[PDB]
Amino acid sequence: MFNCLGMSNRDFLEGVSGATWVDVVLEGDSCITIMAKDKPTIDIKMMETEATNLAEVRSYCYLATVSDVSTVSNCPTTGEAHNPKRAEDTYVCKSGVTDRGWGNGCGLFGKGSIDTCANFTCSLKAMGRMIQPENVKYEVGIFIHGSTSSDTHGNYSSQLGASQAGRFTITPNSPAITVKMGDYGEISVECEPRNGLNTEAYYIMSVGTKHFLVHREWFNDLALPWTSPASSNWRNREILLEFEEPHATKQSVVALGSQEGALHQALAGAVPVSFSGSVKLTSGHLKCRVKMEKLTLKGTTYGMCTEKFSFAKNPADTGHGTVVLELQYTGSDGPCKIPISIVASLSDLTPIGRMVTANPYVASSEANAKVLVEMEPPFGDSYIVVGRGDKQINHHWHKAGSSIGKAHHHH
Amino acid sequence: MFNCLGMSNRDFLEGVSGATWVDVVLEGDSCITIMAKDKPTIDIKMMETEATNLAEVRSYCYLATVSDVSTVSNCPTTGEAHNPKRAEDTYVCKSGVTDRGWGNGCGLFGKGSIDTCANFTCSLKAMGRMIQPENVKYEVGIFIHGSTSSDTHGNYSSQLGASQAGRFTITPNSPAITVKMGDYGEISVECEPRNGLNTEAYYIMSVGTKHFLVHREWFNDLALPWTSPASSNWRNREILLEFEEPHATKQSVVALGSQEGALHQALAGAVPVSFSGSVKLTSGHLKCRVKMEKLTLKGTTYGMCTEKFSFAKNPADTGHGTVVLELQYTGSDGPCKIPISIVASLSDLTPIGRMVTANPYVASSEANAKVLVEMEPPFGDSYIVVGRGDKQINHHWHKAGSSIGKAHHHH
Repeated sequence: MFNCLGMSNRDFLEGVSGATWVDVVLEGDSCITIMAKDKPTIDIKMMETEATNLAEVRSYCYLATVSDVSTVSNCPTTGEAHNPKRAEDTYVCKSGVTDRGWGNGCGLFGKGSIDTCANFTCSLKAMGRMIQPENVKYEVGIFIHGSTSSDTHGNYSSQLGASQAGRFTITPNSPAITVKMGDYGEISVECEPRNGLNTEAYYIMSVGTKHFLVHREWFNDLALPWTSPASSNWRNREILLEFEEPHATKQSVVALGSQEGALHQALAGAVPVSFSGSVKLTSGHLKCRVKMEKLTLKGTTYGMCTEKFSFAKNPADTGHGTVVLELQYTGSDGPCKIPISIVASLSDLTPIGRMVTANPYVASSEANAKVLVEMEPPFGDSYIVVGRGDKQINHHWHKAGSSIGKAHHHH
Repeated sequence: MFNCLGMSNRDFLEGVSGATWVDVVLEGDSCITIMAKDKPTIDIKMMETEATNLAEVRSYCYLATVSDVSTVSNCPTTGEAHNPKRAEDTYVCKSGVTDRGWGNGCGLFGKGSIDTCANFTCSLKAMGRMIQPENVKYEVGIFIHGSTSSDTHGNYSSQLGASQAGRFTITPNSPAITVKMGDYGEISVECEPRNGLNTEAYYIMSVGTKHFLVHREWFNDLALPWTSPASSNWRNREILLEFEEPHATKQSVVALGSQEGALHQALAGAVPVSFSGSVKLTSGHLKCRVKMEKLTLKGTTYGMCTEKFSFAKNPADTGHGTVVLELQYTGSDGPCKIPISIVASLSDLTPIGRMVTANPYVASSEANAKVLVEMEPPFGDSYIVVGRGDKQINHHWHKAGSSIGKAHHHH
């Protein structure tokens, strides 16, 4: 979707009289319709958020195995013990003093030395990757409620071609942007990413079959053996190793148990992510100020359409307290403004309610044009009326509800 | 090998005065010579460890492919979507709600339903098998250092026939055993398998061309799709599947990437094994207590041999600080005890050193018998002397080393 219509995850905001900005929250899967006095209605929504060229920060080991454990030992006065496995970098080595005597095969009594080494291999590891702010693009779609039909309204190519839709990019570095709006002037947008979209606060951690957005502080403080992205030999290998109390000529080295369970429990709350090479960020939101003082209706204005209309599609409930319909216009006098309104009584034509599709018009000079119109009728019974006199058509509508005030369940 | 001689992987233990047991570690490829006061010297070693009738525990999938992905979709009020592929068990199916409207071909606006299915096939799997304790035999060989020759010493048939060798089985269920020792009384042996021989701690995992001894806890916690040995349809197939965000009438289903690399890295430390139908366990060891209070020299004792000896084989270094030789006896007065000793000087015949082949004797009544003798000479110069007076033969020996104490490199 590049527009608000048809979406269930949709909100409506008002640009009230005199307001020069509207504050919005843009989620990955939602859409905002903004209606404002003497301005075209506009939709704004997040289209996509992608981050390219993730860089490794560090990898941690959460299950180690030990192998090839050996101890070199020397009786007192016979020199210090050195384990030759000290040459091989995958071995962790530990020097020690031992009590020696006749009983343990040494002629003299006193301190002997030992040097025990053991081969370190990581069984299970988790990688952390980071996102550079210069490699993040937040794609935002804008739609202007100009003339559309049921066929053209959700067609991006058609809307882009009528200068009624477009796509702009917001970045962590360039969070402000002025977007031209065809014949409607321009808007200015400034956003701040929050939660899952504030990539400065997180790393992507790959564990097992999954990838997770994880808080940087927690990842950095993980007390596990680790490797740098370059020069990969495990550091702090001693965590997960237990050098047991040594005997005179031998020493046992055992791996600690797996920390995988503790890891999974740490990741239970975290948002899973997919394909960390060009990751798609779904969670979180942008907090944006849409400045609209230069958003304007079109300088070229029209007269009213004079010929007759019919309902090409009868009013339908959108689920949002609004109704949408499609008119077909017989006249060839376009472009022209559509004489459509909502009234309480066919005997009293005072307009009530509100048009979502503000200033509806036929765009085409050709006959039989189709125009979609979305409107908010009042609570109770009303009539959608198009035209006047003996060209008038109308359709009754009933909207459930009251003005007392809606309960909400915000998430 | 059923005996210690000729092996490089050999250790010597002492049954000291008053000790009623000796504690030993039996590895798959090593041998222990035990010398003890007023007892025959004995060898003890692991002969084989085999496990029969392994049973499958579970199999895991570490690379899945998806195929025949399809979605059935329904507009609002038109009923719930059901995918008929829900009948076929190899399909994973996922129900969903979608936003519907004119734009996506539905007359009414509201929630439509979808039902997407996809065929699951495992590309690469690993099987885990378990060993019942009742199907494990640890075979242990015992040799008594009775009279032998260079020809008979390593001949099992000859040694079994002289009641100087035998083979007994230790099992996880029956880890204790009393073994008769011919005319030497008996010993009692009790063992505990450790590491690679403690089959209660492991499963055999078949991956690719290889089989590995793997820790049970790690295998059981593997978060991959799995099948029971019976009723084989994959469970937890959803791991390795990604149902992508659905469009109105379509939904993409993709397999996750292979977990083979993570698997190989998990198996890098593990001990490889061969032929898991009757697997041979090589790695690990038995920790055994050899009780020897009823081990005894033979009740039938001999006088000294009176006739002359010659060296059929000159003393040879075994590599263990011991020397082995072969005498040939001219006399027909056997069986008789051999008058052999180690001395510092031919002018002073005080015995020094130690006989590995304790109480050497000629077993045969026939002439020209050959008797192997292994002995530990002191550091420095010494003489091996056989016989007395003008029947005396001797051979000088030099042993490098000192009594200060040997450095060791235990593994």
